[PDB]
Amino acid sequence: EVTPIQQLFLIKELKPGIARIGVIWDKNAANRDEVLPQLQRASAATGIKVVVAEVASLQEVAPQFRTLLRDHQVEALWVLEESGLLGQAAARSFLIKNATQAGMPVFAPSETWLKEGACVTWRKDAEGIRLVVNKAVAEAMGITIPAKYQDRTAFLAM
Repeated sequence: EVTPIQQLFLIKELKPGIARIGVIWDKNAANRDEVLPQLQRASAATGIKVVVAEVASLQEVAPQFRTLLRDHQVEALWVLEESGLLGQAAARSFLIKNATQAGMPVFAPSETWLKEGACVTWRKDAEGIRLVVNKAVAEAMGITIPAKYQDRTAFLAM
């Protein structure tokens, strides 16, 4: 497990120039009292503003996504876990498509997301962080890989 702060430092290098990022958060997910504060500490540390929109049901995903875009001009979408709503095909399909159509890469918690068009995910192993990337979408979006991961980046077989 890669910490939220570590994720956002990765994001800072992966998407050059990013200033504002949007999170869609499942109101039924565990660890809210841990994670949501960590996101605002990570915002301050990284220089990237993090705006969180919370959803409880699939019906709320579209309206809350539109809010992130309208009220905030976020530059990327970041999803931290997928235990409930964010592990459903309908939510992934909506969020990926809508983010891409707005020019926003999607930073996701699993390869499942990459298969459907998200750009980057990560894992932590005994040698530290490694990256998994959707090659086609990452190339089109202009994603950059930090040099230290040059040998620690896999492209997902589609």
